[PDB]
Amino acid sequence: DWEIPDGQITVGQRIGSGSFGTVYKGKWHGDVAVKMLNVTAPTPQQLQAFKNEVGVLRKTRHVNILLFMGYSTKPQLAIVTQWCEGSSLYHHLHIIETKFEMIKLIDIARQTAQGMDYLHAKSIIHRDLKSNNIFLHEDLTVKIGDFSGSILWMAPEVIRMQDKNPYSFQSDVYAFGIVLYELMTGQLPYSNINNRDQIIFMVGRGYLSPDLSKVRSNCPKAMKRLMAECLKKKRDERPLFPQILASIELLARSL
Ligand SMILES: CC(C)(C)c1nc(-c2cccc(NS(=O)(=O)c3c(F)cccc3F)c2F)c(-c2ccnc(N)n2)s1
Ligand SMILES: [Cl-]
Repeated sequence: DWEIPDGQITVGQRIGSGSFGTVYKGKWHGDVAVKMLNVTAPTPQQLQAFKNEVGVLRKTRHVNILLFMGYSTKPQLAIVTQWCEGSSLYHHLHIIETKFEMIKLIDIARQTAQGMDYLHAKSIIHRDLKSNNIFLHEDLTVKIGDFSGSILWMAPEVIRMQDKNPYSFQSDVYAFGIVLYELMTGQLPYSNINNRDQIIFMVGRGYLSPDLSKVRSNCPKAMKRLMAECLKKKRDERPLFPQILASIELLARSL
């Protein structure tokens, strides 16, 4: 049903690529983002794999999740989504250095906690959550998307990854903790470790978790506790997003 005829899609300039596909700004009844997959003439085992991915994205309707809009097969395999007018959270924290007040910081965390709560409720695991995947639409509304190398958000257990299935709900919770670290400190974790291979090594064996003493003076005390609980070493000792969301939903009212 969601099959959009291509000729309507005016493909524009290239935005870039990440963990999935190559992204372009486009037009389809207004501004849209167009994610090319670079698959020419799909084999039935690729068309079904494409429809399996579409089937997962189709299952998301939430104001904090990036709005899936359609998909094309001719001339190329592509996914059309809403266009976010703004900049990523990573961009605001480590590129622009935007002066967010604490009210705004906790707000961004709350919207992300709801989107993650929605995703987990629909049994969807992000697997690559990070501040670059938190798009601040109109510098107000969080839009989560972009479902190699980006280890600062990887949990310890994702370093095994050869026995069973290491990506879990708890692994998404850990990545959310790192986003909280960025929000409350203004920095990426492990600022003084100038070599990735040792970060991978340390976090993997577990002798390394971010320094919760870089947090800004006005960081709430419950936020400190929540960060520590999300960044706990063992999978099973991390809180689910229903508890995370509820904890933040109390902090915003106190603030
Ligand atoms: C810079 C980087 C990281 C390469 C980007 N990828 C997308 C992008 C574009 C389209 C889809 C998805 N994510 S997705 O493919 O996994 C997805 C859907 F295709 C549909 C619904 C939800 C969803 F997460 C994206 F991350 C970006 C993007 C998305 C929306 N608006 C803007 N301005 N940029 S940016
Ligand atoms: Cl539908």
